Amino acid sequence: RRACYGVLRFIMESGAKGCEVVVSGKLRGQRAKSMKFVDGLMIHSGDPVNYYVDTA
Amino acid sequence: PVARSWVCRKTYVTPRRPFEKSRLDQELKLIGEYGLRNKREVWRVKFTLAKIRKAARELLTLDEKDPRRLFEGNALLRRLVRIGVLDEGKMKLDYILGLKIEDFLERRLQTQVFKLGLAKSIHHARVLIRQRHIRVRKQVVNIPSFIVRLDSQKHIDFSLRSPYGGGRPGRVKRKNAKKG
Amino acid sequence: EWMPVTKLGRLVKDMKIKSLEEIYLFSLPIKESEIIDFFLGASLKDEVLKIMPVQKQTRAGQRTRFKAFVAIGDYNGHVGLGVKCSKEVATAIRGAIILAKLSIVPVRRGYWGNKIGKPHTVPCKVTGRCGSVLVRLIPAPRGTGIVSAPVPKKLLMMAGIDDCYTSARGCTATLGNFAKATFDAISKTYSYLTPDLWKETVFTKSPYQEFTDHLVKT
Amino acid sequence: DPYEDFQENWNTKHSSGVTRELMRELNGG
Amino acid sequence: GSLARAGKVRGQTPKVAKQEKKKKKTGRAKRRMQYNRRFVNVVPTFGKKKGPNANS
Amino acid sequence: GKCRGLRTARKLRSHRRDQKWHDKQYKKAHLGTALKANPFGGASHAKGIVLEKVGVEAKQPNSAIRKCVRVQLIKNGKKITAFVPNDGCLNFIEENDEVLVAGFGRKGHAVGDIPGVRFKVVKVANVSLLALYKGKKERPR
RNA sequence: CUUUAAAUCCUUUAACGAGGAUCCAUUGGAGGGCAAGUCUGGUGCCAGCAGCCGCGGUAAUUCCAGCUCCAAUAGCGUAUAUUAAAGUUGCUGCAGUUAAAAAGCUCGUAGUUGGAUCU
Repeated sequence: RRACYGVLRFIMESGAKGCEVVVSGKLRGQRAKSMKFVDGLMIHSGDPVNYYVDTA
Repeated sequence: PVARSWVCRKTYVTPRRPFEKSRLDQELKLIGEYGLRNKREVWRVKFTLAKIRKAARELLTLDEKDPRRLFEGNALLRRLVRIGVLDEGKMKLDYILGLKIEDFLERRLQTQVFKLGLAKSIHHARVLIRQRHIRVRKQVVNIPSFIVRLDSQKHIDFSLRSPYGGGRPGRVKRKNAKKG
Repeated sequence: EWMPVTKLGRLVKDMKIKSLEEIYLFSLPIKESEIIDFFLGASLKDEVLKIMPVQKQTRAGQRTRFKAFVAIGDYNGHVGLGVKCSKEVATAIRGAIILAKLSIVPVRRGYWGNKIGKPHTVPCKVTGRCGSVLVRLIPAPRGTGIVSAPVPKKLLMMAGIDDCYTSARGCTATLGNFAKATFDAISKTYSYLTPDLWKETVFTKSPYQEFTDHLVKT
Repeated sequence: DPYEDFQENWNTKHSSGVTRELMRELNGG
Repeated sequence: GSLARAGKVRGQTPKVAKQEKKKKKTGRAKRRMQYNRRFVNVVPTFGKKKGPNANS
Repeated sequence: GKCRGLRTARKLRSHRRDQKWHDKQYKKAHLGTALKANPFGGASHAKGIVLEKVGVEAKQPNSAIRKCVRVQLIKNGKKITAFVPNDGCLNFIEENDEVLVAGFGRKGHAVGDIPGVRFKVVKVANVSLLALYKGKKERPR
């Protein structure tokens, strides 16, 4: 939680119009949940996904 | 039939809730500050304060020209001045309710041996009283919770048979003198 | 940085109102938490009282938010109580501390018997209710402490009441209702007409009327 | 992190323990 | 039910012997020790971890 | 509403002592029919003689076998199933042994998992179970 | 020596009497109520724990143990009676539409309660 918040506050301070960080796995326990650390705007559909949102 | 008295009295009350933080913390600070042994030495001084508050709180419902309030209320303040807890200018019956546990714990013989400088720590006073090194005006006192009255504060000294005040050395110094 | 959006914020930020008691005297609402930070501020202290998970049924499971009950206040002064509910517990705690700063009331403190020194207790017997929880406060002699349950004790200590007898009827296990009933009882200390408040009120100007010429410069 | 361990495990067997630990972190001394 | 398993785990446990340590402390010096641990020279350190016997 | 006169104390004192009887905590301690039904008769402990080791099954959501003991009480001949508490503690008991039995702790009601068992063994053969379990003493024959 | 009928015990004094000052402090506990370890090994809905909620089906914060920590402390657990908590017996001071509960309706003796008014 703290490690995704640090990255998210850095990449929102640096002027990106919005971001979204997801950490999936068994971060605590034996059943494996996910996370969703999101902020700002975020486009999913259409053709501007190719040049406006940068995924990794 | 016997010629015995069975009149006894417990001198402490235990709290209603046993595991309560910041009751535990405050009493541990009062144990460490005054060199006491267990919780029961705080619960004992909490009990004599609760007897003094309660008797003054009864005397505050009678009016100022009551017979019983004027007699028994002046005899309550007299003891609290006498043991040095109250002062002399605060002898209305409403500076009783402003007394605390620490006023009563500052008057033990242990903290007074520490205050006069006959010890060098609050745990050094417990042993120096308990090893019979401390006398009050003539009399060796062997009890650390001996509440020192105001007139007996000027006579607290080092017990003329002791190695500290008197001079005949103890068990250890004489054996080392034998091995000299 | 604070940029005030109300007339009261523009007056407080420009040092034109010298206490919180003017804003209490003219009964005005407070919409910005930085007014309370300006006046009380460095003497305020908060405690989270309960973090409560609540669950809305949806068709894909349960949706979970977390309510936080935050008490706040200045020992000798004022008290607040705020409840915020959110998807994150840190967001709920921060919104609840804002809401607890905005609901800050003054408490009236009186004497039990003789009137010597400073006040210590409740002035009279006040009650306070929130959904089948009554709380009653009773005035107590100098030095008895708060004789009460652990949950209203935090609020009564944060108020500056030093000693008080208490009684609670009702389902006091629901902590939000028990917190919101002792807060209601210590709100009614300053709306109870005792015979010293029988003097006829002498009126003075509202802050909006006294500084109506500085408030057009902005 | 008591925040995350509470927000994850408030539903599990370890709910009472993580609520204890979260109040310990929030209240503090 | 079947009474045949009784004291199964009590007799199955590997017998580890208790390690010899010093005599602890007793009484007033113990209360002084635990007052010195908690109140005087409390550590200016990672607060809110106020959980003595914290493993990790 | 309640009666509220000044000469109404007989209506008040006698309404209460009939209304006291609908209190089941009051009635079970004043009627006398549940102290002749109690196997002890209002004692904290009692002694008996072990008839057999019947082990009884746990209740619904959790499974085990609670090892009990069928006791026949000395002072009135009544029979009793008492629970042998810790592990390996049935292995200190044989048949026809003399057993001090207590209550379980709920004052004549069963304690959760075990069905209909209101007693627990305290001492066997005039030595304590905590003395045998912790190995402080030896089982006397 | 003193005490006592005579003794003891305590008080008072010789001499000996402490360094792991081994001249070792225990009884319950460490999920929440409720102070205090989702440390390590074992067992694997078994043995067992647990007043209550619950724990245990191969990573057990709860069982059996080791360590560590907590509470009271020459004392601490358990069982049962009883009192407070219980405004869950209610005079103070509860309830009665739907949670347990207003008699089918009315008359009526005892009981209980009874309007102003006299210097």
